[PDB]
Amino acid sequence: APQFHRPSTITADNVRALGTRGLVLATNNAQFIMDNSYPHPHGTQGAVREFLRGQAAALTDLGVTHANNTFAPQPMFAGDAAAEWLRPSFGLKRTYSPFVV
Amino acid sequence: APQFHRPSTITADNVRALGTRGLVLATNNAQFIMDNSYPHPHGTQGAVREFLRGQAAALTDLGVTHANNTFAPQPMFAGDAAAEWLRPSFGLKRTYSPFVV
Amino acid sequence: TQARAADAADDRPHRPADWTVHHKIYYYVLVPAFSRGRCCTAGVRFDRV
Repeated sequence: APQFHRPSTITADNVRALGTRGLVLATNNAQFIMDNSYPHPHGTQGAVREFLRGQAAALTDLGVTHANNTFAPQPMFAGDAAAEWLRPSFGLKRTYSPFVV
Repeated sequence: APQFHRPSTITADNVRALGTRGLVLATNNAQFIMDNSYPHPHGTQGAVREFLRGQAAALTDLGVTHANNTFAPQPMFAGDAAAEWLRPSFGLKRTYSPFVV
Repeated sequence: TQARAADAADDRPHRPADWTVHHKIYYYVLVPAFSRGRCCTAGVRFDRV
């Protein structure tokens, strides 16, 4: 589990393996004191770059848990078709309700 | 089954036997790479012609599966009736709801 | 175009004389009264359509 009061602890695997619901209360229950005798290897600005590589891979894991809720998203914009010679490519102005009962 | 990445395969018998419910998916799920080692005998413009009689004559098939649904086709206009010598030929504006429970 | 494709037509029409005049009213006049320059035609790929 990552510790959010230390700069050199937050990795990509510590954020992705932790759940999105579990990411809320883990960061809210950290320590106010920031420690500064052993820093993150890419500096103080570089640790924020590494933290955001876990949340971007977490919605793709959240999309699997909600894959039994929505459909397969058909393309949004034209120029995307296999058969472009007898029909056009449509483009979804996605006003639909993606929901599976 | 007609292969949609070679134009030398589309005939009218192969598309009319295919329903229009399934022709939505078969067009978007094909291979993007157009092939050009087997051309068409009516030209490539004639291959589009052979595709669309395959769709138009298939519209009877999607309608015959819904033959327990709509009503009898009323004569839309005058001139379409047998006995003309005392009463006219009506024309029925087909603005109704064709639906049989 | 007519209602009776059974009583078909190549030489003898179905429409009144003012019918195309009415279209000449509707196309040449009224649509420019709403256009302010912004409308244009289209040639149809009915095979694509």
